[PDB]
Amino acid sequence: ATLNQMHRLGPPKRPPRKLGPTEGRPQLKGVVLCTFTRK
Amino acid sequence: DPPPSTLLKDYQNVPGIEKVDDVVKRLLSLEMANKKEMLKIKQEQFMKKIVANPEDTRSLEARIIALSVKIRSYEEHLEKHRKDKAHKRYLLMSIDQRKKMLKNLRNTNYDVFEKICWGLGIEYTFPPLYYRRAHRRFVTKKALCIRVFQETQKLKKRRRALKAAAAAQKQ
Amino acid sequence: KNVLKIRRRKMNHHKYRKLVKKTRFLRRKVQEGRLRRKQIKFEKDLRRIWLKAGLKEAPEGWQTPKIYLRG
Amino acid sequence: NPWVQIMMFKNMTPSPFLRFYLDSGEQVLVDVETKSNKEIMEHIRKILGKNEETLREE
Amino acid sequence: ELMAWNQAENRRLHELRIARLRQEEREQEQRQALEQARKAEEVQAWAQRKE
Amino acid sequence: VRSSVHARWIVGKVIGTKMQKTAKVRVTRLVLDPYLLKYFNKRKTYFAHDALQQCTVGDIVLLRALPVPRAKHVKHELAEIVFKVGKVIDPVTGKPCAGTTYLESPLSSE
RNA sequence: CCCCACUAUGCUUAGCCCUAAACCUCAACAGUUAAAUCAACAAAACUGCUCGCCAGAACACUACGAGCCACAGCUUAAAACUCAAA
RNA sequence: ACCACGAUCAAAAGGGACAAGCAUCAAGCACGCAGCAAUGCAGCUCAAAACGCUUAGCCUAGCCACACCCCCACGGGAAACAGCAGU
Ligand SMILES: [K+]
Ligand SMILES: [K+]
Ligand SMILES: [Mg+2]
Ligand SMILES: [Mg+2]
Ligand SMILES: [Mg+2]
Ligand SMILES: [Mg+2]
Ligand SMILES: [Mg+2]
Ligand SMILES: [Mg+2]
Ligand SMILES: [Mg+2]
Ligand SMILES: [Mg+2]
Ligand SMILES: [Mg+2]
Ligand SMILES: [Mg+2]
Ligand SMILES: [Mg+2]
Ligand SMILES: [Mg+2]
Ligand SMILES: [Mg+2]
Ligand SMILES: [Mg+2]
Ligand SMILES: [Mg+2]
Ligand SMILES: [Mg+2]
Ligand SMILES: [Mg+2]
Repeated sequence: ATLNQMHRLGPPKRPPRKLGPTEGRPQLKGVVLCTFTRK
Repeated sequence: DPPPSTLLKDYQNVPGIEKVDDVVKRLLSLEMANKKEMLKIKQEQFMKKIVANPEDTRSLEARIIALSVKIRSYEEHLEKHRKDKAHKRYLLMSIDQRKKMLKNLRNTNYDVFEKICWGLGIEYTFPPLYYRRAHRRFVTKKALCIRVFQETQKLKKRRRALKAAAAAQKQ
Repeated sequence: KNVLKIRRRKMNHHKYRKLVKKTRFLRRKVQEGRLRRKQIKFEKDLRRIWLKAGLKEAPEGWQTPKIYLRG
Repeated sequence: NPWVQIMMFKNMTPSPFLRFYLDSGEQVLVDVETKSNKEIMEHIRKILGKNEETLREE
Repeated sequence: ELMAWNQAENRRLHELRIARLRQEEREQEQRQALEQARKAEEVQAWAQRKE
Repeated sequence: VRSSVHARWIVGKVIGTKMQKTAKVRVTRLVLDPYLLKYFNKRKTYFAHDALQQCTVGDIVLLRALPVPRAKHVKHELAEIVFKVGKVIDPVTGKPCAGTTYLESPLSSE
């Protein structure tokens, strides 16, 4: 892009990092509902 | 438009053109020529009427006059050819290029800019700041917001008299 | 080049057109309901204006038009 | 000079020039036609620039 | 003293401008003389052809 | 000489004259882009008191800060029309000009 | 797919619709052929300037919102889950 | 100490400056100006991002905000550790 275009866009807006199954936490407490096996 | 009897721009200054047979005058007049020959006469009239030097064709004044004659020709063409999209484009582009000339003439020579507008009958208009679709929801809300403003103004004046009247009674 | 990317889009578009054809009567009932809610949301937007300006009713002679109907 | 307004104008007059507006209300016209950019910088430094002594003290 | 020195530098540049403009008028007149001669021949030729 | 207005002297272009005795002036300043380290124009609007309604849209004007603002948005007054739109006078020669061309030669008055 | 018949339609007028592999998939303007010529292929390699656009795949010419003479439409256009590719 | 037409310190007020994401938030809906007043004019902001939504204490010798809630705290809900230790 041109300098005018880079100035007009500004710095690249980095998308906020997604949160995995733990929702950004190291561990979670849980209560077992059922047990089974997966292929 | 110039009269049909008007001589062509090329034959108007030849010596002895006023003493030739009437038939020769018809053959050298606008009546026997295409419309482009009538437009050259219109351009010449506007030049002498407006520009200080009618022989300078490269000045910003002459170009506005030359382009203004083309614009009137397109408007007359489109009056008879309303589905001619090619010439409708040429008209809109030519109007946009004359505004760009008038803008640059206004910025450099205002006294000449005024004579060009009077001479050609052009009403210079400043562009709108924002070009955005006035859709139904916008055109309805803007109308309501103007009505609401008008009503609030009336109520505020009826709150000036009642307060004024009560104040007088105390005296 | 191969047309493998076009082919993916070809099938996506084919299946979408067929889905719309299979459900065109349900989609028409949904569209009607959305336009009704859209009209109500518009009327509320205008009513908020005159109410926040101190008026108790709409400006004299004002009738909110139906700007989303086919008519 | 971050707090000094600098505004540029193209092709408005037949010759190039600088004009300074001072807080007192005085205006300083500097004709720069025929002068090199290095001469322009040296000219305005002399008439309106702080000397090296004033800067050392600061 | 610097404001007066700046006004004096401008007056000096003005005299150089006036001298430069005088040399440009003499050259403009020479060219403008030839173009009128040439333009007059083209008119007389064009006028004769039309006549 | 003291004033409560921040911008004491500013040059700008008149962009509006629809208010009574008030000219709307666009003032541009150079601002450094920290990443690109390039200067870009940043424009701001100022209302300026124009008692004689002599300002025309497009002319360059000099604004002077008032001692105290006279209105919510009017903090300056018209001090001088620097470049009248289409009627510029060359400051170097004092002669009228149309763009980069003189309308009256400097050699006329010697 | 092949043969026959025939309609909408291809035509005109008056209004809509606004979509194409609308691709010469190669933006406008100015300039260069020397240096390093240069991933491959294609239509040799580049400079200046400007606008537009792009940032893994798929989801997705999709959903929702909005606009529109469009009502099985068009334009604008995401996210979640999934993969280590594409 | 007092007076300091002073210095220091620092409110209120006036001017300027000052986070992030979303434009599928694109229009805001009174947001301006003049006048001693009466009143007059119809303007003001915005794709150079107004208005709106969402997120977040910040620019850390420290600063800002809050002090159970109703932004506030006459009043009301109600009966308060976001002081230390502690539950
Ligand atoms: K092609
Ligand atoms: K609180
Ligand atoms: Mg092949
Ligand atoms: Mg698919
Ligand atoms: Mg048929
Ligand atoms: Mg035919
Ligand atoms: Mg084609
Ligand atoms: Mg393309
Ligand atoms: Mg282009
Ligand atoms: Mg992708
Ligand atoms: Mg499509
Ligand atoms: Mg769609
Ligand atoms: Mg939809
Ligand atoms: Mg304060
Ligand atoms: Mg959406
Ligand atoms: Mg928080
Ligand atoms: Mg507590
Ligand atoms: Mg409280
Ligand atoms: Mg505690």
